[PDB]
Order: sequence, then C-alpha cells, then structure tokens
Amino acid sequence: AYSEKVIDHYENPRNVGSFDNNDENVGSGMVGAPACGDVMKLQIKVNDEGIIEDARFKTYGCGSAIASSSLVTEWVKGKSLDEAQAIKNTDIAEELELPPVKIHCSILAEDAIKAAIADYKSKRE
Amino acid sequence: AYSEKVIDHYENPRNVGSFDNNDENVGSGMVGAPACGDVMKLQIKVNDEGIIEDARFKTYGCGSAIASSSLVTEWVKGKSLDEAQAIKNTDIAEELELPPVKIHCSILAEDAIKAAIADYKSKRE
Amino acid sequence: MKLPIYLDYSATTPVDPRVAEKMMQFMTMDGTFGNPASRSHRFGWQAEEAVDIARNQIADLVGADPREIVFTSGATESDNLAIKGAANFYQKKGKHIITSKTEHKAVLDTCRQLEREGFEVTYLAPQRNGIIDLKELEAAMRDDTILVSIMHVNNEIGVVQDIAAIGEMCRARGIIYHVDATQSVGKLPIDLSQLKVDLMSFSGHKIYGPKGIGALYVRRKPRVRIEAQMHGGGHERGMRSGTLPVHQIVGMGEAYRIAKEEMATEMERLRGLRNRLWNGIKDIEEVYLNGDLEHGAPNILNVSFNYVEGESLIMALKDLAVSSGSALEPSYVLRALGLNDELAHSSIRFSLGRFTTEEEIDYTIELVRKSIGRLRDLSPLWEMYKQG
Amino acid sequence: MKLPIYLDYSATTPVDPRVAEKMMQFMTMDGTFGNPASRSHRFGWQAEEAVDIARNQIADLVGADPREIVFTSGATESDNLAIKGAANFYQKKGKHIITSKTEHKAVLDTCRQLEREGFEVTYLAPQRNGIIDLKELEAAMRDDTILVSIMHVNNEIGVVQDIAAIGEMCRARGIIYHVDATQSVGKLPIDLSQLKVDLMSFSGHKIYGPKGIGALYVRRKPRVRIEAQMHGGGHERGMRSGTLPVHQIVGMGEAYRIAKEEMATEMERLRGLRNRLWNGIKDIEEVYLNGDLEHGAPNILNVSFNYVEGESLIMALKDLAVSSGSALEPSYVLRALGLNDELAHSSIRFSLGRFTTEEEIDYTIELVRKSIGRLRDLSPLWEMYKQG
Ligand SMILES: *Cc1c(COP(=O)(O)O)cnc(C)c1O
Ligand SMILES: *Cc1c(COP(=O)(O)O)cnc(C)c1O
Repeated sequence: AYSEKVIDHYENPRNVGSFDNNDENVGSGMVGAPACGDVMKLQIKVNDEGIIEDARFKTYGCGSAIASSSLVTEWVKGKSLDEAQAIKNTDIAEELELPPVKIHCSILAEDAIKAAIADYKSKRE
Repeated sequence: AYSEKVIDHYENPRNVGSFDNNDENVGSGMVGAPACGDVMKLQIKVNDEGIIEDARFKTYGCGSAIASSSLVTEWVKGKSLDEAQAIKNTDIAEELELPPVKIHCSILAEDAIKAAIADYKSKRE
Repeated sequence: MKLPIYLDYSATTPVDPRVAEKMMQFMTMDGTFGNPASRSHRFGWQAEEAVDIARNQIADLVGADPREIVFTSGATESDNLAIKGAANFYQKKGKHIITSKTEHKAVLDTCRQLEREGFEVTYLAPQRNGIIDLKELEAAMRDDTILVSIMHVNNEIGVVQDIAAIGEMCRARGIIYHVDATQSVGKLPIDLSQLKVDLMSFSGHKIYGPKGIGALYVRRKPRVRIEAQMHGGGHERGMRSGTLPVHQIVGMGEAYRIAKEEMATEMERLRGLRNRLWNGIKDIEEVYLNGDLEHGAPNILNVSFNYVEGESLIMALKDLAVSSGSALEPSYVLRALGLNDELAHSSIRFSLGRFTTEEEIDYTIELVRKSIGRLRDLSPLWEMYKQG
Repeated sequence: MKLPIYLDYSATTPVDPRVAEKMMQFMTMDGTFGNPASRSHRFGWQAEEAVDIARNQIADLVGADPREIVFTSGATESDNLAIKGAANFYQKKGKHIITSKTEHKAVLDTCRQLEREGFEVTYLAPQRNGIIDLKELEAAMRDDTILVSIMHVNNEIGVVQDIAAIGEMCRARGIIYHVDATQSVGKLPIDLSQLKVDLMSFSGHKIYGPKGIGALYVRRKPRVRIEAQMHGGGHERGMRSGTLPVHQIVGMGEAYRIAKEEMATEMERLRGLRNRLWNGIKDIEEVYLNGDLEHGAPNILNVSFNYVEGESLIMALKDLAVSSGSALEPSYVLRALGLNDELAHSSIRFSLGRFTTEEEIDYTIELVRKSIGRLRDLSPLWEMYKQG
C-alpha cells in the first residue's frame, strides 16, 4: 500500500548515521512520540553564519517513518536555519503521498528537524 | 430399500380384482388400519365343502402393503379354510423380507384374510 | 434419453462447467489459493481481489451494494443469521415476529428455537393457492412487531408472494422485513434498489453454483443492523467471522454473472415446459395443482393425485428423480394449504432445469398417466369413489 | 526458486491435487452432483454414499466413530458450535467456563459473546513458553465449571498443550473438555479412543483440503450433548442443519486419508527444516523464540527481533509470504506471553509446509540476517543499547 517514493527512500535511505553531540557545529534533537511508539533522531551541523552544511538521521518505525526522516535530511542539505525551519509536515506528506494513517510520520519528521534546530540555538549558550 | 420379491409382487401383483359380494360362494372382508391410513380389500370364494377355489384383492398403500396382499391371495389359492386361517403375519413378513417399519403390512394382510373368512362363515347364516 | 430423468432441481442443481473451471484456479499451489485475511503479501491480495469481483457479481444480479453482501455457508445459515441477528438486535423495541407456515425449515425451525428463547412468533396460514393474504398479514402486525419473514418463491409448490407489497407494509410500520429468496435468485428478477426488503438470503447450488456457499443481503440505507451469530475476528464487517472460502465464493460470483445473462430466455423456456407438463396431466380425472399456474415459479410444479397412496406413487415413478410429500410426516406445506394427510402424502414435486427437454417432459407426461391409472386399478378406494 | 517464498501455511494450505481431482467428480451434471438429503432416488443415494466414505476417512484419522463426526463450514463454526452448544445445554449445572488467553479468536470472541449472555469465563494466562500450567488450570476449576477449552497446537507460536493430561483432570471432575485441534490434525497424532476429549474441532484447509469445510467431534461414550446453533431440518443428528456440501466433504475426507499416510514422514521432515531455520538465525544477537523448540509443532516457528520496528521488518521481508504480530493491535498471544508491545509487534510467524525446501530455508536464513542487521543500522534504539 506504499508509494513509489517511499519505497525508494525506505530501501535506500539517504543520510544514515550520527554526528558528534559536542561538535559545537552540531545541533541534535531526538524526538519520539509514543502513540505508536516510534522514535527518530535527526541532527544537523551548520555552516557557521547561517546556512546548513550537512545532516544525519536514525529512525525506528514504518518504512514511511523511515522514508519520512530520510527525505527531511535530504531536503535540509543546502538549506538555511530558517528555510528548514518552515518545512511543515504537510509538505513532507504530500511529497511521499502518505495515507491518512501514516500522517503521524510527517508531524514527527517536522518535530525532529525543529527540535534539532532548537538544540543548536540553545548551545551558544 | 425394498426386497426383490416385493418389487416383483408390486410391479406384477397377482389376483387383482373383486368378487360379487352376494356370490354366496364368496366371503369378503375389507380391513384398513388408520395408523398409517392404508386399506386392503381381500375376498375369497370357497370350493363348497372346505377347500378354497379362488381369491382376489385390491389395496392402497406402499409397494410393500401391495406385495403383501398380493402374496396372500397367491398363497391362499388351493388352501383350506383353516389352512389359510393359520397363516400368521410373521410368515408373510419373512417371505417378503420386510423391514421393521413396514411390519404393519403383514399384520394387516393377516387381518384381511381372517376377516374375509369370518365373513363367509357368518353368511349361512 | 437417459434414465432416471432428473426432475429434482429444487433439491439441488449441477454446477455449470464455467462455474467449475473458474473455481479450479483458486485451489492448488499454482493457482490462487491464498487467504484473503492475510493482508501482508501477494497471495492474500490476489485472493482478496477475486473475492471482491465475486462479491460484486452477486451484487449486480440483485441490484445491491457489494458492501451489503455478507458471505455465509448457505441459505440455511443466511436464514439463521438474518432472523436471529435482527431479533436479538431490535429486541428492545419488541419481541414479536411474523412468518408463513409454509416457510422453509431453515426459517421455521429458527423461529421454534427463538420461541424457546423468549420471543413470540406468529405463523400465518396461506390461502388454498399458497398466496398469503396481505389483509391477514396486516391484522397480525402490532406495535411490538419487529421482524417479518416471507419467502419469495416457495420450494415445495413454487408460489410467488408479492414481496414488494409486503416490503411497503413493513417499511411503513418500521418493521424489519426478511425474504428467503433462495428459490427465486437468477430465476425471478430482483432489484433491491426498488424493493423495500431489509434482509435477503441467497445460496448458490440452487442456481448451478457449488453447495456450501451462500450470502445475506443486509440493507445499508436505511441501515439495518444484526447481531453476528458466528464470532472470531469480526469478519464480513463483523457480521460473519471465519475464513472466506475463495474457490467457493468465486463459484457463486461466476454462477451469478451467468444467471444475469441467461436468466431471461431460460426462465421463459422452463415456463413452456412446465406448462407442457401440466397440460399433459391436467386432464387426468382427479389431479390437483398445488400453487398458482398463473402466479407461480416457472420451474416448479407440485401436484397431488387422489385415491393413490404416496409411496406407491413414488415407487411407480422409478424412472424419475423427483421429490414427494413424505419424510413419519407429510409435507407441512401441503397441509397448511388445506390438503388432508392422504392427498398431501401422494404429491410429486417436479422441478425443471437447464438440462430439461421437451422430450423428457413428454416421457414424464405419459409415465404419470400410466402409473396413476394402474395404481387406481389396484385401489379399493378408487372403486368406492367410482361407484357412489 | 520462485519469489515470494510461501511461508504462511498456517494461514492456509494449497489443496493437494489428489484432493481436488476427487472433488471434481461431485459437481457437474455428469458427475455425482446429487443432494444426500434427497432420500428418494439414485442421485441422492450416490452422493450419500460418498459422504459416508469421507465421514469415515475423517474418523479413521482421529480414531473416532464416524457418527461422532458433525460437519460444519469450518473450524470457526466448529469452535462456535462446540462451546455454545454445550454451554447452553449444561448451563443448569453451572455457567463457568475456562480457557486460555492465547486461544484462537474463534474461541475467545465466542466467550466474549457468552459473557454478555450471562456466562462467566476465566481466561488463563500461559507461561512465558506458552505452555499452560496445569496447577493453575486446576485452581481455576470450581463445582460449577461446566466447560474447558484448550487448543492442541497454537496457531501463532505452535506450542503444544498436553491435551491428554487436561482431559483427565476434566473427566475426573465431570467437566466437558473441548479442544481446538485445527492446527494439529494430520500433523500430530490423535486418537479419541485413548484421549479423554469430549469435543474437538477440525478444518480441512489447514491440512491441504478445501476452505469452507470443517468438522466437530462430539463424543458418543460417555455421551456429550450440545444444543444445535444451526436450525432447519435437524441434520447431522440434529446438531447442524443445512445441506451437506458433498464436493467439499469429499475434499476433506480425501485430504484426511492422505494425511493418515504421509503425516508420519512429512512431519519429521518439517521438523528438520524448522530446526534448520532456527539454527540459522538463533545466533543473531537479540532474537527471541516464542514457544518451545522442544515441545512445539514441527511446522511453526515464531520469533521476535528486538530493536527493530514490526512494520519495517515485514517490508524488509518482501521476498517472503509470512505473518506478523500486527493487525491497531499487536498479537494478543505474544502479549499474554509477557512480551511488551514493541517486541510483540516485531514478530514473524514462519510456517512451513508440503512444498517447503531446504533451499528456501537457507534463503530465508540469510535474508533475515541481512534485514535485521540493516534495520538495526537505521535504529537509534540499537545505538543506545549498543553503548550503555
Ligand atoms: C434449499 C433451500 C434452503 C437451504 O439453503 P442451503 O444453501 O441449501 O443450506 C433454504 N431456503 C430455501 C427456500 C431452499 O429452497
Ligand atoms: C485457522 C484456524 C481457525 C479457523 O478455522 P476455519 O476453518 O479457517 O474457519 C480456528 N482455529 C485455529 C487454531 C486456526 O488456526
């Protein structure tokens, strides 16, 4: 019942891995949402003075949940702090063509990126 | 579920017909036994001074009931008043190999012959 | 030719070859043998798709929404589900049920059980022609009447009740109305989008499908609700649990798709034979037609011959495969019509079908004339009748 | 080879060719298509004889008297009939019923319905290995306990309950004992002349027979009595009304005759594969066997993998046709065992069968190793576990 893009991202996830949580260049946010009991850790490292250099993720959930956070890391690369700040789950769901049921994967994906950003801003200090 | 002899007698009943009820030579007895709602009319004409000349029947019931009274008319021919008097249903059932259910056809057959005899004896007078 | 001549299509019908060869493709390891319930792989999906096709094939034949189609094991289960499910659901509104004395056992025996469960059943007597008097049905209706079950075509005499008119009466008083349409599906036309019928039962093996498979129409609008009688997973929208017999369902769906096509011409052909048959025996001195030649099923003809015993008749018709008013009990149908036990006993139910031919109808016509006159020659009752 | 690999025999099994070709001879107009109920002609008789043969074929496989064999539409109906019929019959003695939390839905959902009918059901929790503790079963028994239902082989994890020992306990206290033996028939040996089992349910499509047909063993001595749930003519000795699906019944009878022969060798072959399979994956860091390798069905293997999400696992195993602990609800079986929702979610039920090969078992072994290590690379939980 999955979409083609989701299959692609699930079977070939882009940006798997993790960054040093004390990298100073890195803001990491790990958000889960027990309600289906998933959890995805996303984190960025920013090109000092705004723009985003690179991001990485790890996740635990459906292929949808996975493809969701995969897509996000891909989208975030080359973006700004704020450009990525205004991503909105809805856009993530449209792209992946998510069914009503797996809508929670977007909300979560958005939560993750927003949480990582907030972490970066908090550390400076 | 019928026996071969029964089929024979049912499909080729021996002695169908009726006698004159005032033949003076004839004793007729028509017995039915509501309980299954059948009815068979048997009647004889006797060779004055004992022996039986000829008999005839009509019946309404199973092929068993029919074959039963058929057999009886056949057996009674050439018999005596008393020889035929001691026929007994059981013998009729054995011959035709009647199942427990169609046992009532014997009892009835016997009833019929015995009733016809009694009728003859009654008229003389 | 070919003896004995099969005239018992009302008992069961031979699976049409097209129906069968379609079933074969949903059994073996190389076919589509999967379980529709398995919602996690190709096998379950392919089976699932075939199920839907059949569910629709069945729905299209009766003018219903495929979702309103609930699968059962047969018309018996359908009848049970229908009357039991609704009675237990709408019991708070009332506990009174109305039905015809001539209903198939699957219905009557269900009501006998319900009676011993606390419900109150009114078994209506039909007219001498089998037709139910609607005035009487109406008189029987009370504020606490919750369910009425009257069958379309009768399985013993083939009389046709005006289910349409009854549907109106029921809907009008807000009474659930069930119809045992097992003998009429694929024979008489049915459109549930016109009909005010709330619940309808069909099987397959009466219309050349496989035995052990049936359906139950449960109206979606206005929504009719029933309590499931078969629990274990809440399948069929929680009305009938249990694995869906794919090959059996395909069989049904296919037999219904065929029915939709050939029903028109075929049913008028049978009508010609049935007429032919009655033509050839109606002249016999004391023969009685049970039902309504005019308003009766084209494939069923049930007649009673007077002055000959039931079993002796059946035996005489060795060459035919028919059914009779015998069982330690005569046909309750024929006795609810107002026939005495003897006339009821000596009844033959000729049921025509796909393979019936004029040739055979003629053979039967003569065979019946032969037998009756012969058995009447042995009958002492016939004599008394013949003379005073 | 041939993808996807069918490892879902527990959901359903492909009708053995011999089973099918025998069924074909009881469908079309030239075959034996008659109705057994038609007790008045050749057609009904020939069908009737075939029915008996099958009824005996089934009886011989389980060591029962063919008269004790009641035909149903499947194991679901059997389970319903068994537990409902007896409960309503012996209700005056008591209204308490005992059963296992891990029972198939057909049983549990039946007891839920009965509870709302006034009965009292005690759902027993099994040990972490799925085995029921007999001491606990005994403690649960009261003077008013009338029925106990414990299944032979479990359909999710394949654990085997000592039905023999339980039978003794029940008989001893005069409690009716029912066994859902659907997963064990034709696999594990059954002899009702030794066993103290009062009621047993079997279906056909779990052992390579057609779907939509089953049976219910009702003990003759000492006589066990049940109230029919399907009314309409009092067929099957008045326990199950409705036309007997001949071609379906023949199918069953034939699949049981085959089972009796090939069951011995086949079951030990499956045991070798199942072992092989577990061998190839038991070394994976955090995998969990659900059931009892020693005392468990030879054809079922259910394992839980930690730190990977259920659905992502299923997706990874696209190449296999298996089943899982998913449905908005994890497997209640695996949660009654004492597994948390996550571990329960991420469970795979491998079920082997007739067509399974060592070749495929090897492919699966590697496929599972591949997938788990890969999904764990994406897992952030795996990392936290990996380091403190
Ligand atoms: C034969 C018949 C039934 C029985 O249904 P099966 O599908 O044979 O169980 C029910 N109602 C009528 C009117 C029938 O003729
Ligand atoms: C599949 C299964 C059932 C259902 O029986 P059907 O014949 O498929 O309706 C019941 N009990 C168990 C243990 C099963 O595995």
